[PDB]
Order: sequence, then C-alpha cells, then structure tokens
Amino acid sequence: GNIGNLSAEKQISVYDGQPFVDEQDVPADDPNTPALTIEGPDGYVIAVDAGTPIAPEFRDSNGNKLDPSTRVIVQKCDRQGNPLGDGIVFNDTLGRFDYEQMRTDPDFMRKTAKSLMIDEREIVKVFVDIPAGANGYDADKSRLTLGDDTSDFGKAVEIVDHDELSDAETRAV
Amino acid sequence: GNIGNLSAEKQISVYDGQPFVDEQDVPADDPNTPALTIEGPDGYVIAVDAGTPIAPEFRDSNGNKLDPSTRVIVQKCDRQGNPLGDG
Amino acid sequence: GNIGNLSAEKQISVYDGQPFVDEQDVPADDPNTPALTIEGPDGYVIAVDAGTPIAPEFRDSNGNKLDPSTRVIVQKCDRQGNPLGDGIVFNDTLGRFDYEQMRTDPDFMRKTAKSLMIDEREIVKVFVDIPAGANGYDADKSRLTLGDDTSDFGKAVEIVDHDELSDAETRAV
Amino acid sequence: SAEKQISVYDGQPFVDEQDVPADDPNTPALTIEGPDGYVIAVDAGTPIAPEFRDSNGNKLDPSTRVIVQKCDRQGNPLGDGIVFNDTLGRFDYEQMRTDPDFMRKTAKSLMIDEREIVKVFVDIPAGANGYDADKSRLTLGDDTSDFGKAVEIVDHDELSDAETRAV
Amino acid sequence: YTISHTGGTLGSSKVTTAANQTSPQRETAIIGFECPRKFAEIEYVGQRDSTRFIPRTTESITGTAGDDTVVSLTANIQPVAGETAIEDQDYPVAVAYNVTQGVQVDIDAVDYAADEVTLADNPADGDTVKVWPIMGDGDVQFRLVNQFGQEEGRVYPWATPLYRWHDFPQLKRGREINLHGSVTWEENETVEVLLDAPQAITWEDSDYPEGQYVSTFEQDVEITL
Amino acid sequence: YTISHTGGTLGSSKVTTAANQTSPQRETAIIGFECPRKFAEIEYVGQRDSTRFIPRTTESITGTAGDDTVVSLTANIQPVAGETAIEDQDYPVAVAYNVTQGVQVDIDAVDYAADEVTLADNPADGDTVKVWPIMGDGDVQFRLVNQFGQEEGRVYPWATPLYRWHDFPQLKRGREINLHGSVTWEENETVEVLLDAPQAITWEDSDYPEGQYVSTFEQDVEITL
Amino acid sequence: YTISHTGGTLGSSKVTTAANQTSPQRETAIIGFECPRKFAEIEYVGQRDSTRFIPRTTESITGTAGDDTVVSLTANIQPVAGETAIEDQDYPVAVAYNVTQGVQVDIDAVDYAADEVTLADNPADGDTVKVWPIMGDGDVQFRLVNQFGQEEGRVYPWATPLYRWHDFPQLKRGREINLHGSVTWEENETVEVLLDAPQAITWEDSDYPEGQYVSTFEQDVEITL
Amino acid sequence: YTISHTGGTLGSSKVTTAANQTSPQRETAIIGFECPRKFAEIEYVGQRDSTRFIPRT
Repeated sequence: GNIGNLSAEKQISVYDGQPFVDEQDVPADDPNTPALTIEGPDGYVIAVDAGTPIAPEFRDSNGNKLDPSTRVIVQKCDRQGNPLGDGIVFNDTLGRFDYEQMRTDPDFMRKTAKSLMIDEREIVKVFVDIPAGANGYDADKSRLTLGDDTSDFGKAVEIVDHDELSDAETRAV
Repeated sequence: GNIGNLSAEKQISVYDGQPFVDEQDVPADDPNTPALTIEGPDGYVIAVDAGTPIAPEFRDSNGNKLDPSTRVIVQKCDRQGNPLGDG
Repeated sequence: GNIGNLSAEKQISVYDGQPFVDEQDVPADDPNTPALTIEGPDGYVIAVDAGTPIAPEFRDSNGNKLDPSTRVIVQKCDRQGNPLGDGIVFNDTLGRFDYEQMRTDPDFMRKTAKSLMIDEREIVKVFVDIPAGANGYDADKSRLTLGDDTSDFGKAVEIVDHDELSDAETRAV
Repeated sequence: SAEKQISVYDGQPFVDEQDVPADDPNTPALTIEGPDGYVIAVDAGTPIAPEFRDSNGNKLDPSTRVIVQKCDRQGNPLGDGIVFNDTLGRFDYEQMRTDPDFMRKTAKSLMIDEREIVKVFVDIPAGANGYDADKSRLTLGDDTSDFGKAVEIVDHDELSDAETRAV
Repeated sequence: YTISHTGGTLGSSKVTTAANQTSPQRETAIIGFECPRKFAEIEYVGQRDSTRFIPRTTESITGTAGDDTVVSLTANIQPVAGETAIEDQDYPVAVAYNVTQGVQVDIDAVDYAADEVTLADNPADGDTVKVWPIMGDGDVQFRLVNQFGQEEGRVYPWATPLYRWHDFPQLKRGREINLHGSVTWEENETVEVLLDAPQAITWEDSDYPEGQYVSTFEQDVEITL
Repeated sequence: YTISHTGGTLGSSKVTTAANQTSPQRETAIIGFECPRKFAEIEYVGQRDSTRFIPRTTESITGTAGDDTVVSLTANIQPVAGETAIEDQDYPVAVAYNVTQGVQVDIDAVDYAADEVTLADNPADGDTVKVWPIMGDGDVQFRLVNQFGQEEGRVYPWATPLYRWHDFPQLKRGREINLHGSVTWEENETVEVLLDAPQAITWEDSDYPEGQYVSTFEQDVEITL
Repeated sequence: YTISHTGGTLGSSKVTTAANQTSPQRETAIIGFECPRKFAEIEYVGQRDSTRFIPRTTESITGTAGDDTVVSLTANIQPVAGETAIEDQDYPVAVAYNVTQGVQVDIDAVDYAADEVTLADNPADGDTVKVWPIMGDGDVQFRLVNQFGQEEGRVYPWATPLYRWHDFPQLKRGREINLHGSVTWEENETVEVLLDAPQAITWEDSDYPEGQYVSTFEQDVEITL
Repeated sequence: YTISHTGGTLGSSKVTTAANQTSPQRETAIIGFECPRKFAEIEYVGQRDSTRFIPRT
C-alpha cells in the first residue's frame, strides 16, 4: 500500500482561495490599489515559467463582466510591497478574454510573456486600470485561476521546498 | 463475394425497350419511314453474324395480325440516316 | 488586357444544379434507388482524389432532417448504370455529420477512402438506406456539396479535357 | 488491397441484439460472432457510439457501467482482453460520434477470427427501465475522418493469418 | 465434394425473400436468395445451369348480365410455348375464380392478340371474380449483395425479356434457359433477382385453387458441402 | 512593386457602376469595376485573394388582419453558416421596414423550407411594408471588357453558385472564399461581375435601417503602385 | 500484464462506501474505494487517468402565493462550461421536484451572482418542493488507509477547488480533470476521497426523477489482471 | 475527309434555335446552331466560306 514518492516540484495552479493570497474590493478609477496580493509562503519557492495562462474571472457586484476598456496588469514587487518596473509579465484588457471558455480551449488562452520566480517573502500584485463609468469590483463574486494543473494543455506552476544547489542558483536574481 | 471475370464478347439479345433503340408507329403504306431505329451505344461495339433469328411481332392497335402480304426490310444506314442499298 | 492561361486541371466542386447530374425524390426503404445520378459530361474526364470531403445536406419535405441512423452510400457504376460492386468510396451515416458546420471545419469534414476516375460516360450513383418511419427524401429542398474549391482546407476535383498519353494511361483500369 | 477499412453497427448478420432486464449484468447485451471466412482486426484508439436508450426513447442512467469484452469460441469471457470499460454518462449522445474532442476510444487493440466472439456487458442500477436495442443502436468505428480509425477486414491470406492463429 | 441441387421458392431454407415490384418503372427486387450458415458457398453458372420461372399476376372484375367475356388485361398475352388451347398446355395461361360462389371456373376461349377471353358461364350481376394470368412484358436480371446490405455486383449487366420464360417449355433440354454470367455466394450474403415491368406480380393468394403458390422461381446450382 | 488593396462597392474611385439584372432569366452585368487613371494596372489572383459578397434583394407587401407571417418569398432561403436564429447569426438573413410608421421591424422566427418568416408587430390594414432578404439562387462569374466595350473572355469558365457565400462564415480565415482564375486590367479597361438569377437584386434603397448600402461586393486585389 | 478499468460509485464490487459529511467545517470521508480479493493490485496515475465528479446536494422549500423564485441557496453557483442557459449545458446545474404532485419541474431561468433561480410552475401554499443543485465551494483530496484502519497519508496535499470540476467540459478530451501523484492499492486496503465544505452533499434520493444516483464519482485506473 | 454544306435557318437538323432580341440596348442571341450526333464536327473559316444574312423587322 504505497503511494510513490515525489519530486519537490509540485505542479499546481494559483487562485484566491489559497491561504497565502489576499483579495480586496476596488473603487472606480484607481489603478494603483492592489486587487490581489500574493505573499511568499515563508519557506517555499514558486516558479512561473514562461507561457503560463491566466483566467481572471472579474465581475461586478451584479454578476456582469467589467468594461473591456479596463486593463489588467500583473507585477512583481520587493519584500515590502513595492514594484520593480521590470519583471512584468502581463498587461492587457478583458476584451481579449472569453470568460465562457478562456480557461478551456488553447486557441483562446492568454499566457504570460516572461518567466518569474518567488522567494520565501517575495510578492506579486495585480493592478487594474479602469475608467470612471465602471461598477467597481466585487471580489467575492469574482476570482482568478492562474495556470492549469489538470489539462494536457497549458502549463503549471512549480513549487518547491529549499534544496541546496537549487536554491543556491535560484537566489541569483 | 466473387463473380468471375468476363470475356469481352458478351452474348446477348436485343428488344424494343432498350436505350439504344427507338420505335415509331407508321401510317398505312409508307415504306421509307423507319418503324424501328437502332443506333450505337456510344462506347461499345456490336457484332451480329448471319443466321441470327427474328421474332418480329408486328401488330395493329387492336393487336390483330396485319395483312400477311406486308413486306419487311432491315438495313444498315450511314451515320446520317440514309440507307445504303448495300448491306 | 490579359487573363492568365490555365492548366487543364480545373479544380472545382460538384452539386446537384450542374448539367451533368440529376436528382430524384425517393421513398423510405429502397437502398437501390439512385437518389442522385452523375454521368460523364461527354468528352471531359473527372478525377476525385482519395481524401475528398462531402456535405450531403439531406432533409425531408417538411424541411426537417432525416433519421441519423440512415446510411448514405456512394458507388461507381458502368456506362449502363449497373454498379461494379467494388470501387466503393463511402459507407456511413448522417448522424456522423453536423449540417450546421459539416463543410466548414476539418475536424468534422467526413471524407472518402479511395480515389475515383470518370471517363466520358462513366457514372456515379448515390443511395440511401432508411427504415420506414422517416419522411422520405425531398431533393428539391435538399442538396449536396462535394469537395471544396474555395478554401485553404479540403480538396477539389480535377476536370480535364483530352491530353493524349494522359488519357492513354488513364483508360488502363 | 485485401484490407478493407469499415465500421460496424447492429444491423448486420454477424451481430446479435438481445433486449435486457433491469440489472442483470451477466447477460450478453450484444454479441459479435465471426463471419466464417473473413478476419477482423481492431487497433487501439478506436471510437465507440453506444447509443443506448429505453423503450420510451429516453437516455439511460449515466451511472450505468459498460464493457466490451472478448470471449473464447465457447462464449465464455477470458477475464483479460478487455478493450473498454466506462460509463454512458461520459458520452454526449447529441455529438458522441461527431467531434473527435468528444470521441471516446478503446484502450487496447483487438483481433477476431472465424469463431471468436465479442460480448457487450451492461451493468445497470435497479430503478431504470431495461434496454431496447430496437430504438437504441450502436455504431463502432469510422472510416471517414482523417481522425479516428477504421477496422480492417480481410479474407484468408496465408502468412498473416498463419501469424494470427498463434493466439 | 459438391452436388448439383436446386434452390427455389421454398427449397432448402424458409428465409428467402419474396416481395412485389413497383408500378413506376424502377427496377426492383422480385426475390432474394439469402445464403445460410448451413452451407459454405454456392455457385451459379450461366450457359450451364438450368432455371425455371412461372410468373403470374392478379386482376379482378365485377359481374353484370351478359358479361361472359373479359376485356384486354393490360398484358400482352402469349400462347404457352407452342399451344393456344389451355387444356393441352404445360400450364394455363390464366385461371379464374369467382369469390362469391368461391370456386374455380373453366375457361372457354381466347384472343391472345386482343388479350381478351371468354368463360364457361355467366357470373351473377354484382359478383366479383378474380383472374391470375401470366406476365407479359418486363426485363429481368441478377444482382449480388454482401452481408453488409450494400451492392457487390450485377451479373452480366444486360437483362433479358421476360416473355421467353413463357414462350419456351422450360422442362425440355435445349428449350430450357441458360443465361450468361457466373456468381459465387458466401455465408450471410444474398443474391437478388430483379425486374422492371409495368404490372404487379403476386404470390400467396388465398383463393388460388391449384396450390398455395401462384408463381414459382427455381434454379439449379452447385453446392459446396 | 505592388501592394494589396480592395475593390469595393465604392472602391478606389467614384466611377464604379452598379446596375441590376433582368427578370427574364438571362445573365446580366451586375457590377463594372473600371480601372482608373490613378493606377497603373490591377491584378486579381484566385486562390490567394479573398472575396466577400452580401447580396440582398427586395420584396413588398400590404397589411391586413392576421399578417404576422410573410410568405414563401420566391427565394430558396438558406441558414447563415448553418445557423438559424437571427440574433446569433453573422448577419441578418432578412430585415423589414414598415413604411407608414416609417420604422424597423424585429423578427420572431423563420421557416426555411417553406421560405416564410414570422414577425412581432402585426402591421395595419392598408399599411405598406418592405422586406430586404438575402438572395438565394444565382450563378456568378467574372467577365473582361476592353475600352471599346467588347467581351474578351470569361474567367475560369465554371460558374459559382450564390449560396456558398451564405453557407460559409465568410470572416473566418481559411473559410473565406477564394475563387479561381486570374485577370489583369489596363487603364481604361473594365471587368464585370456578371450574374444570372431569377429575382431582382438591389442597392441603395433610401429606407434601409442599418446602412446606406444594402448589399456589398468586396474583393481583395494586388495593385501596382 | 495490466489493463484499464474504471472505479466508480458502484464499480467492481458492492463494498465501496459512500457517506456524507458534517456541517461543522472539518473534513470527512465521502467515498471509500476498498480493494477486493478479485484483483491483485490497483494503480492510480495522476496526469494520465481521467477522473469525473458530479457533486449534487439537497435543498428543501415550502410554497405559497407568488413563490416562483427561489432565494439565495447558500450555494455559489457557476455557469457550467461558461454557459448560463440550462439546456445548452453538458448537464443541469439544478433540478426541481414537487413532492405533493410528485413530479419533476422545469426551470425557467437563473441568476448566478445572487445565487437564485426562477421556476416555471408556481407552487401551491402548503406544498413542498425539493431541489437538487450542484455543489459549489469545498476542498477535496484522496487518502490512504491500510487493512487495519489507520491513516497512511494523503496524495499531493493541494486540495483542488471543487468548482473546477464544474468549470471544464469534463466529457471533452484534453480538458478532463486529472490530478497529481500516484498510488498503488493492496488487497484489504482502502483509498478514500475526503471533502470539506459547508453544504451537505446527497446521494440516493428515491424521489429524484432523472436517475437512481444524483451525484457520481468515476475514475479511470489501471489493474493487474 | 471533308466536304462542304450550308448551315441555315432550318439546316441539317431541327435542333437549331430561332429567337428574337430585346429592345433595351443589350445584345442577345438571335440564332443557335447546335451540332447533331450525325456529324463529327463542323468548321467555319472566315475569308473562305461565305455568309448571308437578310434581316427584317
């Protein structure tokens, strides 16, 4: 009655429900406020290699999709909450997306551009640039699905504990 | 599910209702009108040899047999419609 | 004022309205009645390569679709119309198709198995096997689209006139 | 060539249907017997369209279990040699034979000779309403898509069948 | 090892199909000789293998006074391969049965050309009487179908006029019919005899007097074990 | 040295002619693409250059009680890309306009076999309605005309039926039409879209609701400078 | 020497367990796949062998005048496959049964964000209806237990959010729900599926119309003999 | 192996076509000379073989 051992590389996805990320409601027209906020898991490393999908199911309080004019941005920050300018992976609109099938069919899938990597306290943030006419943001009725851990399409996200030379080279930012 | 291949020379018969042969009712005493016409089937070739039989059951509208004194003639023609005399 | 000279191999598709093809309304339960009847066009030669699609948009007099368990059959015959038995290209059903899109996406483009080659008088026939309960065949409302001559997808059919040794080797079936 | 690429369905005189009670799986639902002169070959990766319904035309319970299973010439199952085992509910009767993305294929190849038998076993719950293969049917394989796969049929050729009788 | 043996209306197997044709001139399947699991293969050979065929149709009339005579029957009648008066023939050109009295009736006279006849007695005014005469025009041939129900070949693709099967006595060597073409069967396959004709044909009329079967098809073949 | 342009309903020049066909079923000149002074020469390439054709015709009716339905319009209507229900289609199979109210109509439903439609607003008795549906049957091709007005030769002497342009979702890449043949213009020369169809087709009806042009013939081309 | 089977709700034995959880949020055993003596050993492979899970729970309501709508169901609903309207789905998000009339009910429409629904048939006052909607939130995983009844451990301790099984079109290849890790069984050993979430999943409602099991677990697996 | 003939208003067969044009200034087909099955081919050589036309309205 054995399971079979594992690599340290756990191939998963990322979503609001996990206990190391925070959501937050958003007013009308501030890009600067962080809607999402990952934090480092305090001991493990996350790795999002290139070509990684997103599925940002953002809606209003009334269940409707936001205006496609809004632009979504993902961005790395330091261990204090401050971005770097570089390290950005994604800047686009919701008009690109098909909520009906954005996480389904690879033809419609929207992947990152750059690789990305996370130490025990590193942070990624989501920024949402909106006009005034929007109906804000309701995080309870909205969510995200980052990556795929199920399909023969898309890719996953690697997570690992600290191993010696792996972390020796991984801390080389 | 076999059938057996065939020699090219198919031994058959001929009758009125075939799609390379035409009928035409004739008036009383017109010989030059062709009652029956046969034409080549556009791709195959026919060969009749002598001693070939006939059942030429020619009747009227009421079906009663004709005047037995009637004459019949069968003749090859040109590609236009003109009989040859020869042949 | 130039037009551009042409090869003999005209790449086309085939349908009912063309003047070398005939339709016929059909009852339910004869798999032998020729619904469609192609003939040689009296001088040209047709070649359907193996790997050719079909769209047999078959319906009833009330416009509805036939029973999907219906079987469509396509078969070559002689100059007198007697099928040769062999030289079959098709044996499948209607339920396999989807009339909404059966001539659009290659994922649904049902195609032939073998090649085909028509002399100046050879004939192709199309047959239909159904149970009794159906609402028959209404060719006046139904149609067929054989091959494509418009898309980057699919293939077409080659019409040609008589080139000498081409025909000499072609007649050697 | 001698190899013929076709499909298979119920309305053929090498195949038998048998309407079924509620929840008696051990009964043969369907049966395929050899044709006594030809030889059949299936490769793995081959679709199924088990259009099973009730007397009243409605679909069965999704939680049904289906098996295709080889048997000996006697008719007894070998246990091994299964090609497929899944639920009806996995399929979509509206399009289960149409889109390859919805097609569901075998997990093994298969070979049938002049006496071998394939059986179809069907384990249904208690409450449902039998199975009438009059209004239901089946179609196995396709020879039309570049996708999918056909089934090979042959007359007896010497060397291949000589290999084949080493089972 | 083989034998020479005949298939027929019933013959070896009570699965052969016998159906009726159409009035629109579309060549249809008269009979289907399906092969069983009992045997291995069958073989039919034109120019060697004898055949026998008595086709017959069914018409009807109503009775009125003086109507001892029946009109043209939509059928070009022939004598029975040499003879005109029925009593000396291999078989009757036609037979008549009154339904009300429910009996066979004797035929008196014929006009084959006009396709008319005259009976032994006058029917009752208002009665009904049916007639079973032979078939006239039509062209006939042979076809094969696999076990899959799809076509596999017409045999010698040139049909024959139906009338000769009347116009020769079939029970006499030389006079018997030897067609052209050959064909071989398999287990679940089926050969089909086909016809195109103006008129309808019949089998199994309850009121026919001479047997349960108004017409007959028979063919001698070879059989493999 | 060339680039890619498109010829259009207007195209690169306000001399392109738009005329309609006859009711006597005989082929006519639909459109004349006349090459202008501005350019050097024009090239068409079948199997490279896409083409789009939204034809649309005209019918008219008068209102009275119970006229929520419009007839079989003498046109073999077809679904659009296979799709039927209006709001989901690539473009409307048909539109209609009440003249007296002077407004657009929205449509409930369609029956394609009987070629009928079902509206929402029962028009008034004595009122007038126009309808603009697609065109159904029709065989088109391209013709060449010199500066003199003489026919040189047709392109790829094999017509194109109309209804494929409706059957395919014209905007999807690869699915879009690519006819056959080639042709090249000169300065004062003309090319002509010809059609044969039984129903009259239109352009530029004032009472259209969606746009000042009801029907479009767009084509991709290569151009020299 | 191995083959591919499916373990499921019932599968290869009547010893597999199915029970429900508690409302106090702390996970419990939903299903137990016990291995039989019939086989030798069973294998799981994440990322290879497909898996399927249709969860469905129970709600109850009493009717009165104007009770066409059903309120926030304590249940986070998602449009299946992205699709909102019912009959376009791969399966119904929700089902309704009147017990007083003892019959199925058709649903009119949905609001997903408010988590409310609108039926077609107004119920009666004093009448009782039950509803079978999907399960929404919750966290799942597998677990292992020896022959004794002791935890051996989990597999890949990253509980998949339950609504993913509702998101994708499970019946389509390439999108099917696979997981990460592997595990091998032995004779008297039992794998379990465990869950935690607020609402109480249900099987085996006799009054349910569309099947003798409302909610299903299925999983392709590998077997030795 | 060839000889000469005349095609005409009636000519070698009654499969020709004889129709009239339209008043709108657009050309039509006045006459149609269709070949029969009788002859393998017909040939007209301008500058060699004459043509005659007596039109009348």
